[PDB]
Amino acid sequence: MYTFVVRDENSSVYAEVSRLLLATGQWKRLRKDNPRFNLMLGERNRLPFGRLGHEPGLVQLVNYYRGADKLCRKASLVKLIKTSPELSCTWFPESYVIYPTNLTDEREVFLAAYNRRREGREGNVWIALISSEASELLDFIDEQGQVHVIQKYLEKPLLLEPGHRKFDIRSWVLVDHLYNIYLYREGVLRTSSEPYNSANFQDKTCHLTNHCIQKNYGRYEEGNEMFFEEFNQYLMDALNTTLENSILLQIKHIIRSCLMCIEPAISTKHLHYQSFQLFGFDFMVDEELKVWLIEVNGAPACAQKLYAELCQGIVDVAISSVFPLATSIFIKLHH
Amino acid sequence: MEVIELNKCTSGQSFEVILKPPSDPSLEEIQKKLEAAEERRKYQEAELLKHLAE
Amino acid sequence: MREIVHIQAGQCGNQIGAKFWEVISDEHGIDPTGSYHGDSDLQLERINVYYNEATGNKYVPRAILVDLEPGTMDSVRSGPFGQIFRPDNFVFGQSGAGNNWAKGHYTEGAELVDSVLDVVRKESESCDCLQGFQLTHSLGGGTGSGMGTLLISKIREEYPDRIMNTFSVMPSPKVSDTVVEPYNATLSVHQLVENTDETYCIDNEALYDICFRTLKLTTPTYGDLNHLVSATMSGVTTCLRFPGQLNADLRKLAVNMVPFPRLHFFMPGFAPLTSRSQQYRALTVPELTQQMFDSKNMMAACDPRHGRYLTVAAIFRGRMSMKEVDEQMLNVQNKNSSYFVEWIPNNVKTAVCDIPPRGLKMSATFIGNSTAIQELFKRISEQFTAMFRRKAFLHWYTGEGMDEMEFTEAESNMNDLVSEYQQYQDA
Amino acid sequence: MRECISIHVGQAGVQIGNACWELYCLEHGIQPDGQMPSDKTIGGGDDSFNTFFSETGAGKHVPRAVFVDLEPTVIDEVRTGTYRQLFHPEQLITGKEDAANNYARGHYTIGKEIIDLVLDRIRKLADQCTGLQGFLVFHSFGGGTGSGFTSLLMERLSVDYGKKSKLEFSIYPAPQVSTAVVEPYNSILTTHTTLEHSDCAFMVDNEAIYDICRRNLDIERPTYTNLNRLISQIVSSITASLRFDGALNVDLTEFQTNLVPYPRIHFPLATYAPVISAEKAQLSVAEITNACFEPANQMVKCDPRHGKYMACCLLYRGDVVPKDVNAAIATIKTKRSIQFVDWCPTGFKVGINYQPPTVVPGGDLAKVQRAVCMLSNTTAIAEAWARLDHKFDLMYAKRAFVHWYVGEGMEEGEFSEAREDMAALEKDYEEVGVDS
Ligand SMILES: Nc1nc2c(ncn2[C@@H]2O[C@H](COP(=O)(O)OP(=O)(O)OP(=O)(O)O)[C@@H](O)[C@H]2O)c(=O)[nH]1
Ligand SMILES: Nc1ncnc2c1ncn2[C@@H]1O[C@H](COP(=O)(O)OP(=O)(O)CP(=O)(O)O)[C@@H](O)[C@H]1O
Ligand SMILES: Nc1nc2c(ncn2[C@@H]2O[C@H](COP(=O)(O)OP(=O)(O)O)[C@@H](O)[C@H]2O)c(=O)[nH]1
Ligand SMILES: [Ca+2]
Ligand SMILES: [Ca+2]
Ligand SMILES: [Ca+2]
Ligand SMILES: [Mg+2]
Ligand SMILES: [Mg+2]
Repeated sequence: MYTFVVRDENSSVYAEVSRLLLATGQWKRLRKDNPRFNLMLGERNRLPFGRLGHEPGLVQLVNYYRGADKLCRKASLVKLIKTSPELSCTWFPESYVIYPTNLTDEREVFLAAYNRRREGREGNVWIALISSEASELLDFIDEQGQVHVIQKYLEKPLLLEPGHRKFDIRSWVLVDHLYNIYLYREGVLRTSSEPYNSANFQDKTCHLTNHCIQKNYGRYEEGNEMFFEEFNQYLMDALNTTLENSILLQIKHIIRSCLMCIEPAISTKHLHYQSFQLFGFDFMVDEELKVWLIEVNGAPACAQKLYAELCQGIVDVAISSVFPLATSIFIKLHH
Repeated sequence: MEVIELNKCTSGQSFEVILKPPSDPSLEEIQKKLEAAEERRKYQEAELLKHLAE
Repeated sequence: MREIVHIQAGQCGNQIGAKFWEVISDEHGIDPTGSYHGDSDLQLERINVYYNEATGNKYVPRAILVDLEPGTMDSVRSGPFGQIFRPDNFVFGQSGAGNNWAKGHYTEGAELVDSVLDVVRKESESCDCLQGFQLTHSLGGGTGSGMGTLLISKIREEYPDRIMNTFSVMPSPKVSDTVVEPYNATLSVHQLVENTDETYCIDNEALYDICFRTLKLTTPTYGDLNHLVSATMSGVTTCLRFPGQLNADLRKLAVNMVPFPRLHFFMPGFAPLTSRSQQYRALTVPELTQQMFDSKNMMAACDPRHGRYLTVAAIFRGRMSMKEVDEQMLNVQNKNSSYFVEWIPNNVKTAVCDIPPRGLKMSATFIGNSTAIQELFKRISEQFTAMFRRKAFLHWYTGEGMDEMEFTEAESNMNDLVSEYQQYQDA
Repeated sequence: MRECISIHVGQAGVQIGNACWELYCLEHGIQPDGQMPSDKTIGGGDDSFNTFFSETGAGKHVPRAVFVDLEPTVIDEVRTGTYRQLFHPEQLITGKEDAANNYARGHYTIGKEIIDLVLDRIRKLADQCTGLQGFLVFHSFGGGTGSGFTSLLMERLSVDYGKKSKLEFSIYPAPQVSTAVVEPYNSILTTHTTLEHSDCAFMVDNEAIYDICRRNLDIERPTYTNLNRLISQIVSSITASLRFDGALNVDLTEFQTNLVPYPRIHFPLATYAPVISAEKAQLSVAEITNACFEPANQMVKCDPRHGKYMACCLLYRGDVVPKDVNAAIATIKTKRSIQFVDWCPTGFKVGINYQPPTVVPGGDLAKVQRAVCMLSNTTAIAEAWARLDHKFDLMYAKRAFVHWYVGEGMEEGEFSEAREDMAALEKDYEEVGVDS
């Protein structure tokens, strides 16, 4: 009889996972502060990693990699890609980290590249707000307070037809305790219902493809979400190519590069406790069918349609692999 | 990258390699503590003996 | 060398006390004459804890025998190991206590108590470093209950910095002598709550049920019940009698088992349950571990699943794999972690002794501080109140000068004890 | 030459003391009867080994050590053991009854009645020193004597020997071999009291040593004898520089200078390699140096990758030359996560002793041609404080077992004052170790 505890009631993913564990009858849920657990579905912040792996007679597993925030924090991701010999790449938009005036920092470096754009008469649209003036951006950062990241806004994205629609690709990636990298075969496209506008950047509604902001909603596809089977068919009909060739190869490449980079820092191969984690990679595709990494989410939600399959997959290769009970939905990105 | 202060002898040797440059209570007080605790013990024992006498 | 002074009072106290000395004398290789004839060196390593030494290498139990009537102590002296006891340590009266707490505590017992304290004093003055006292007695009678608790109070007065430990037999209507037993028990519990550090609660109800159901004894006698008691007492004192790291003395045991001063009443347990009927098949370590935690092996007639474990001490005896012992002990805690308080980390401690008890290749003894023990006190409290509300049988006590208010106070304190257990059961 | 006095307190301190001095005798060629054939200066001298051993006119080399326990059982085994002739009775101090795993009992009640006797016996050893460096104090965190009396002794040593350094070898409590439930209490109480009186403390987690003995020595259920022989090897690696000719850590103050930039943060993490079973029928400099950054070889299980280094020292014994070390370090640096604080240089202080580690004949440890002990002051060791403080908080919130301490004359407020000091300590590690 395996045991586990829950310390994130707000996780839609692991609320489903814990439900499946109970359905097996071989898993029992304990109170939050009960130390005698095999599995910990931890909290998003201040997870007590230092207290794990010190219970004799217990193999302990946690659903988060300590140090993965380096990849999942926007300010950290930029620092990571720039300062890592393995990463410093063509698949990440030009980015700089900016600290407010009242709060080292690369502001004079960002303006250095800003000059080439304006004195080159090319694309000089950037995103924090999406403005073409560095003044309107910096004045916005100092006014907020928190640390913001300045990134080149891809002005020429791939547009869905009909509708001239902008989109982003979400990929779910599970990394187990052996640091096997598993890409869920089912991804999702978060689409904009409004037509893409080139002139007015003030209307961030069509530019931002967040599901919450979108919610013209549900006109084309249900819930402003296009899945891979439909999107593949689109690419075959419109561009005479497949999703695997034009996009997924790049996606699998980027995921490998990012996760293999930080592997020696976060691996629990010889640790007194073991980790796995579900990641949410967000991608951007331009008109030349080139894939750009936007960000990595450490605590991602899933598509309502895909919760049942993904969460079961998490139980099978990440949890039951460590705790065996008495084809695959994942693509193993080997290394 | 840089080995400095190499000292050698028959028993062995020692050195330093740098990879990157940088970027009380008195005796009386103690006795006072010990005596304060002793008296608290004495007080508790006295209360017990008083209770038992009752 | 930390000497313990043993005291046994009343009929029950002397009968389980005698049996106890009989059992551990055999374990330590001491014959009824008092001469050593064992083979292992481990037997004599810590024999000073319970035995004094006389010239000619004679070993005399540091035991004091007390009763307000000579009957039971006459039988002890005629018993198998009757000659091993120091004749000076027999302190007895003639009047008896008539199953009356007041007689033991206030009238008949008060006349004899100084004589006992004289013997206690003489034994203590011969101790290099006395660690404390252990008392065997019942709570349902007069001498063991009344005079026994009077002795404890007077011993605490003279030796306030020593550990007081008791094996206290709790009354049950299933195995009852008189109807005033809940009175005597409640009055005694009041005393034990304030004046002992450790009390092993030995329930006659549990002893009866074990003999009847598990041991298949159709009509168990006190002898059958005492067979279980002596086996349990042997187990719980194992760490005191043989070299070891865990709970090797009375104070270290109390520090590990008692988180709150009033909550010091322990549920003892033993495996395998044997009839006074030899066993040929030795139990595996998982079997010993599973049975020792089973309610059917508890000596307090309380269901530990109805409460929570504050602290647990486990003692495995015999030649076995300590690795397998650790694995099995951790397994019990991990499967049933809901029954162990989380606000006391690692509250389960395990010890292993190489010397098994007679007739067994291995055994396990369980000592638990569970909040489920409140069921025992609630049982007594209800039996108490049923009579006291009608003031039934009270004249036996007021006739000895006691007032009703003393009964009310005793009842109030025991009820408080119950609520304190419930408090930490919901903590 | 400057002398060092060792002080062993409580069962853990004493039993580890015997393991260490037994090992010392084997390393220096000292026979159990105190004789040392290779010592030509009879009944005197100022060699490096004289830091730990004094000499009598009869050619006997006796340890500059005092053994103190509130119970006679453990030290009595020293009085009748194989190395009984090594010590003289004045060095071996025993009380009548112990502190019963109660800090308050060891510190206040029993400590008060025996502290002057202990200090006087120490004074006798110090009077025989031409130039005393200071003291090495061996004790457990969880024991009543190890926690309670040690803290009192450390206070009194600071008064009697203000200029002298004080080093600690402390046994951090682990449930697998623990014998008390209140050990977190004792740990915090003694850490609070000893904190300002200790210049450098090497914590050893019994959990770490336990698992190493199982994993690497194939011992199913490790005993104290198993644990202590491994511990004594680590202790020997740390003190070898004081006992042998060398240029690194040849003095007690150097430990503080090289490992402790900030006084309160004086708990260096020790890592040792290789640990090879004697029953099993040779690792290079690169391999054993790489093992120094494996949590499975550390004296305290924690993750240095998620902390910062303030200082690092490499102590090699055996067939090792500087070229091998530098090549090894160069490879490791580009292979692992080694972050130093900004205000400290990123580097290693290396010490090599050509004499390979000595093992006890018929022991569990195999003879190796080269070994290494890494001492690194990393903020990751604060994980051990966090674990300990959490267990403290769980019990103290209910005031569990507190009456045992108050009963000995200690005030309840000392608990909170001790816990607040630990909270401050955890904050100190946070500021030094984390970015934001
Ligand atoms: N490594 C090691 N740890 C030990 C040894 N003896 C005891 N310990 C540990 O130290 C703690 C027990 O404290 P002790 O040192 O035995 O207690 P003490 O210092 O004698 O103090 P008292 O309470 O008076 O007995 C537990 O965590 C034990 O696991 C030993 O020989 N080696
Ligand atoms: N450089 C860029 N070029 C084009 N679009 C961009 C962009 N940077 C961000 N976006 C748009 O912003 C949207 C969401 O931004 P982002 O995901 O960084 O915010 P967020 O992290 O608060 C949402 P979540 O983390 O939950 O996925 C994306 O759908 C994308 O279309
Ligand atoms: N287990 C056990 N219980 C006993 C024995 N003798 C008496 N009792 C119980 O003890 C209570 C009677 O007290 P008793 O010791 O006879 O009175 P005392 O001699 O005045 O102390 C009743 O609850 C009996 O069931 C015995 O030998 N064994
Ligand atoms: Ca009379
Ligand atoms: Ca008299
Ligand atoms: Ca000499
Ligand atoms: Mg009777
Ligand atoms: Mg001790």
